[PDB]
Amino acid sequence: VSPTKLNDLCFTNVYADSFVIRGNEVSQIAPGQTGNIADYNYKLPDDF
Amino acid sequence: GPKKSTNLVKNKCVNFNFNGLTGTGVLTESNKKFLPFQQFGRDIADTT
Amino acid sequence: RSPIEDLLFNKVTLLICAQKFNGLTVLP
Amino acid sequence: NTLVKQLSSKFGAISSVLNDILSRLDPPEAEVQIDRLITGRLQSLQTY
Repeated sequence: VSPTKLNDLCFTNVYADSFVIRGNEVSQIAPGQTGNIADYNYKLPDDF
Repeated sequence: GPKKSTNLVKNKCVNFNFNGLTGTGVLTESNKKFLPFQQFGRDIADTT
Repeated sequence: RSPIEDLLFNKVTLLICAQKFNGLTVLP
Repeated sequence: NTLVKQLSSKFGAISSVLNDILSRLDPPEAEVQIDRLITGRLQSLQTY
């Protein structure tokens, strides 16, 4: 979704998940990633 | 989102936005016996 | 029309018309 | 009927609706999102 177009759209399912991680771990939060955060802690779907 | 609702216009060609479903056409009333869980309507070739 | 022509017209059977609204037209 | 059914395909794009794609992203990659739809629909028309 475009960052400036989330206002006018209607949304079916919304999920709000909240946690804290380290500075080198933020780039791992992405669809299809490797690493123990992405493999054993929190895995995003491939079509995210 | 926070958008203003508009009163019902009927039997005229009009752009319509029902819950983020953007389209263009004419609105009329029909005797389609929708079941209470049924929201949208479709036919041949999956057209709204 | 003769009875033969009436029988031939009734034998051949010619929502589907509303779905040809995406640039498709049938000329007479 | 096959032409009208084939009109509702994706051809490797994120959606099969032009208005849904156009109200979802910004132009500079919405154009490459819709170029695949263009290629598929020209191929379908030439086959027909």
